[PDB]
Amino acid sequence: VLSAADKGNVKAAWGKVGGHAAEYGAEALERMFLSFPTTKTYFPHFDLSHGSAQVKGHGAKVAAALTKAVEHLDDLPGALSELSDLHAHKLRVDPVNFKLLSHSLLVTLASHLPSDFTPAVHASLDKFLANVSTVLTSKYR
Amino acid sequence: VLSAADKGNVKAAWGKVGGHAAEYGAEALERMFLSFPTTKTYFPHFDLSHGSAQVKGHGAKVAAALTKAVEHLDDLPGALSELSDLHAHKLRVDPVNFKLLSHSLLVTLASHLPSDFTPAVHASLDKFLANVSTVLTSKYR
Amino acid sequence: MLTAEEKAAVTAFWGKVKVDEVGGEALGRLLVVYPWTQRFFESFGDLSTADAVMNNPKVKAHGKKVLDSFSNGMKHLDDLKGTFAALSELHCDKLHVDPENFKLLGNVLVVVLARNFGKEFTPVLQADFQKVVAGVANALAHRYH
Amino acid sequence: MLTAEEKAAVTAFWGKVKVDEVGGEALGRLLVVYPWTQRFFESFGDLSTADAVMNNPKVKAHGKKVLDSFSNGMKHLDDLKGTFAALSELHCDKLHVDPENFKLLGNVLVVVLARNFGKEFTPVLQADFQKVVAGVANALAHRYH
Ligand code: HEM
Ligand code: HEM
Ligand code: HEM
Ligand code: HEM
Repeated sequence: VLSAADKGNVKAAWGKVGGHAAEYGAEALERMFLSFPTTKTYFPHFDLSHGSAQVKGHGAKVAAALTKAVEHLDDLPGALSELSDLHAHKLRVDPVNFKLLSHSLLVTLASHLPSDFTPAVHASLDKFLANVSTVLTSKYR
Repeated sequence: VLSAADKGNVKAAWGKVGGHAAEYGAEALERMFLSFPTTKTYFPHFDLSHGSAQVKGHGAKVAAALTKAVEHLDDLPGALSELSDLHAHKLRVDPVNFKLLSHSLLVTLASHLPSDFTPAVHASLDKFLANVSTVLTSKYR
Repeated sequence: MLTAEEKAAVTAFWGKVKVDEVGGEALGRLLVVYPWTQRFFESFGDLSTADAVMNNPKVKAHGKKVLDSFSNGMKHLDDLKGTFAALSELHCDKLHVDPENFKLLGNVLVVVLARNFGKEFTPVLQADFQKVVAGVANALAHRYH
Repeated sequence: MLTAEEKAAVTAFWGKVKVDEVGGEALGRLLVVYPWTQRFFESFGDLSTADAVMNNPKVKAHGKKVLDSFSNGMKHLDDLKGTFAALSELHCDKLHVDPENFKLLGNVLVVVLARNFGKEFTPVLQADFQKVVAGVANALAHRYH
């Protein structure tokens, strides 16, 4: 799945994110923890305070993974193989949380790319994140 | 994203359905309509009465589609391409409904194959139906 | 919720259910079918396989307790909220289970009743039961709203 | 729900919201992002494209109405259930809108507030707003439970 127009949308959009990718990844997590406190339960041994260097640190990891996904839109399963294992098998992350993080990410981008965040870009980004989430929750073995 | 054990479980289970797939398909639709009345809004040009010949007819169609999907587990996007276009683009069915029909099918199968419907089979069938449902809501940003 | 009609149907059917057996089967199947739920029961022991889960003694016992809680709700079909007040606080406030999950368990119970009662578990009866399980799921997720 | 501090925060901010602008944008993005929702507005005219949707006059007019109701709930944060009783009746009983869709619109509204206020739409503020929308979707799905 994920159509050309979409892919093209994901590309320029993420293209615009450029080098803020890690600060956005961090802010996204921060917005997730604050809006949906149930999510904090997955990071018990993490300093979840505003400005935390752990969250800062994790934001970067998330961004890099999304970036890798952007560049492998035809091989998302291939590109995120490692991560589904971790999130599904090891962590046992409830699938609902993927939706919370995706929403928190959409809020963040919109927040930073008002001119670029058009209904169509918004629709493609939604589709994208949903595909990613689908991949990460694929291996509940 | 069905595993070796899953594919076997689905094929084995479906094999037990055998020639009753059409009847089970009809029963599944009827349980959906009764339990989740908001689903009937998709069939206004249908006689939804108990024992309606139209429902029994539509049931057979749903069953034949699943029968095909069971032998294209490797290429669901492929075996149901046309169906995705109908549900998604033409009827634009709300994704929540797929879960209601999947639920109705599991209830139906459990009812008819008590001894065959083991926790492992249930789990596999569940994954199968969720995969089919993903395909049918594909396009659908 | 249910009319007096439905309440009667539901109640009579309920009399035939063996909560011990049905309770264990229902929790076991939740853990098997929706694996992420295993996260909440780490202390139950070995949940590695479908067979492991289903024969786990702590699962069977917990399972019975869950169904007992259902039977109580069955007795108070008009005040579900009040009947699951403390249970709501435990699941939402202490455990932090996403309310979507209360829905999953409700659905699993229906499947199990279907597996166990066959032809007796009619579409109509099932429909009444969907109402009840939805009610219970609502009363539990109340500390969230 | 909203603590005294949370209400103050939300209330203070809301004053800067132009309901005509934000309402039309939110309804339009819902229709664009979640297509199945167009099923409910077939009479609004052309919804064929993103541009079709965003420039539709009826879409825009309807958005304002939706936002007005929001504003009203903002005035009665303590009793959204009562405040949305009539709308709950319309959406559930008459339209038969899956409650899941009330949540999607709430979420699109948050996105649209963020797009319009940038830096002022802080993680803290977003968090207070998530409570509001959850509160609203809940009051709308009243007659469902
Ligand atoms: C957009 C979807 C997501 C992506 C791309 C993503 C990405 C990542 C990455 C790249 C890692 C680190 C792996 C490593 O290099 O060691 C990670 C770890 C982790 N993720 Fe996710 N994640 C996503 C969603 C979630 C969600 C929704 C949750 C739970 C609410 C979650 C919880 C965790 C946890 C607990 C860890 C391990 C943290 C640690 O202890 O170091 N993730 N994720
Ligand atoms: C397991 C998931 C499903 C499968 C396999 C499936 C399969 C089918 C099939 C095989 C057809 C006949 C197409 C034809 O005319 O050739 C069909 C049509 C249709 N389906 Fe589904 N379907 C599924 C889910 C749903 C859901 C959840 C809904 C809505 C509640 C729905 C509503 C319809 C409608 C309205 C039609 C067209 C009926 C007509 O005009 O003849 N389907 N589906
Ligand atoms: C309709 C849905 C449910 C009902 C009626 C229900 C009922 C109960 C009852 C009666 C208890 C006894 C408390 C104790 O003595 O520890 C309990 C405990 C518990 N519930 Fe549930 N429950 C439901 C759903 C869930 C779900 C979906 C989960 C997680 C995915 C969950 C997780 C737990 C846990 C972890 C415990 C306590 C374990 C322990 O302390 O030994 N419950 N529940
Ligand atoms: C936050 C959630 C929502 C709120 C506050 C809301 C509010 C409203 C209001 C104020 C009206 C008009 C009542 C009047 O004329 O005074 C309305 C009508 C309507 N709403 Fe909603 N709505 C919400 C969600 C939805 C959703 C999710 C859908 C379906 C996708 C929907 C579909 C409709 C339709 C079809 C109408 C009537 C169309 C017409 O008669 O022109 N609404 N809603």
